[PDB]
Amino acid sequence: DDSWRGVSMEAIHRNRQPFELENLPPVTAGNLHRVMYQLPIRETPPRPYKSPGKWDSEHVRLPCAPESKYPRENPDGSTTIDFRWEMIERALLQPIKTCEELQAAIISYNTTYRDQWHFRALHQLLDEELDESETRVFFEDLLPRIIRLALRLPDLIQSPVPLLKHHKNASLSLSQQQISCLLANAFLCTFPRRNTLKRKSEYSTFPDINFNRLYQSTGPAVLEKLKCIMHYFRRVCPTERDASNVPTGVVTFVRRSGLPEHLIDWSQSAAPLGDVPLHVDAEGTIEDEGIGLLQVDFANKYLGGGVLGHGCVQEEIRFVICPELLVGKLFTECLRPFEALVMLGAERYSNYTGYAGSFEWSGNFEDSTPRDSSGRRQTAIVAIDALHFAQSHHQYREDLMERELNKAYIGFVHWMVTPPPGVATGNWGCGAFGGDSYLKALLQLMVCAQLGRPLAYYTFGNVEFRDDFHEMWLLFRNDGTTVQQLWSILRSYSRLIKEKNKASKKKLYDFIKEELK
Ligand SMILES: [Cl-]
Ligand SMILES: [Cl-]
Repeated sequence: DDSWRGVSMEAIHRNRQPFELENLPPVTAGNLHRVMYQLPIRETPPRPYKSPGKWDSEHVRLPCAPESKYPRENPDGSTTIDFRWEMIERALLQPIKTCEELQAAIISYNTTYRDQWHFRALHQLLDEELDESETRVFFEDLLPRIIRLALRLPDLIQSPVPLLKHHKNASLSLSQQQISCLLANAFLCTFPRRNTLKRKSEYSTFPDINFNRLYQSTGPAVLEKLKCIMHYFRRVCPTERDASNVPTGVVTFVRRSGLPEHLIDWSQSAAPLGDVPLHVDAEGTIEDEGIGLLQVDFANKYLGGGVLGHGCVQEEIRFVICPELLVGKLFTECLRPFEALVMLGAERYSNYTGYAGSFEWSGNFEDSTPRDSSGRRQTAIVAIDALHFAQSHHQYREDLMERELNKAYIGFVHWMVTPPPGVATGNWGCGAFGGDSYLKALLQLMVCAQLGRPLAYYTFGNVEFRDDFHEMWLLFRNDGTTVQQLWSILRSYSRLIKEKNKASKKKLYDFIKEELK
């Protein structure tokens, strides 16, 4: 009569309370860890760290930077070159009473995009979705708050914000407050040099950050993501009265970049697959039931995927109910094959129903997840990007099974002295992305086996698959099957499929009871 099979949740936690095992070391400022606030944290919210600003190829181009210049065409037809931040202030402190004036204000410092940008999702939310009185509240209450917060960027960010590039193991930690400010800037499309669509541009290996592409999109899932974002700002912006609602803590972003040294040779892993404490659940979610665990983000190589766009599946949804993740887009270069991004601290602000086109904001969430010693909520998320397959069969290539093993490997490494909590994951890169649920569950088990991590796997309503995966773990447990041995069998399946879901699991049966004599 239970939703789950395999080992129990208490067991995934080693019969120790959730949150006793940590997923990241404490924040310390170092050569490889930049921290945007003063350590140790005395006052809350954390006090900003002060150092000389940077306008260069190694750091975020901040909208408030004195180096940021902009041409303005004037009434009289002439050019004035001015400081773009000063133009931004002037635009955003004019009164703004309608959606057309908001767009015109934003365009006034983005004039290149005058006839390319149209904020149709914002027009749809404010002119068609909301009643006259909720729209008046957006322009009299919320938008003024977002502007005031955006304009405090030079007060809240007083040190350079580094980019987390390719092939560099590095961490960045910011206050939730600092992130709210950066995001208010993105909402108002203020980030310089991050708008061009030209193919071989400065930041073309970085995700989008200005919210314009969200505003350009259509359909109800998009309006619902806007509602999540509106709500985030209502939660985290100071009210006219007081700033007591402003979030108190910290978020840490860690780029994991594996060296060739770190690559596992999978045909040498002597790790027994059945020794993995496996908990497979057909109800529940990673974000709810996976507390204390390393929760997986079924990521795009560009962090956040199409969250600022039409995207509304597992990654995008997590980035709008926990919007502080969005700031990763500002500074995180796209993930190479042996890289991952760990995100610890992101507060949840919203509840939701549905998935893809049915996705809806369904109310306020008051996150009471306890904070670590560093002031981070103990919500640890790893972004690992699966491959997409137009052709299902391609994924059975040995090279692309190994690519996925190694992607999940770099995501799931621990590299701490204390022992690792379990991973909370599910159907990674499956459904419409082409991944085989059955294969991807095994790859994830192989990785967890090898690293000595429990695995809580969520099948999101699929009892059938819960059982086939549980059953295969039992078969490995009392056959004492090993990683290198399942790898061997999996390589066999590679060469069989090159001649031509439920079939991957039938052939292991076969290549496994042939051993049983
Ligand atoms: Cl001006
Ligand atoms: Cl610009």
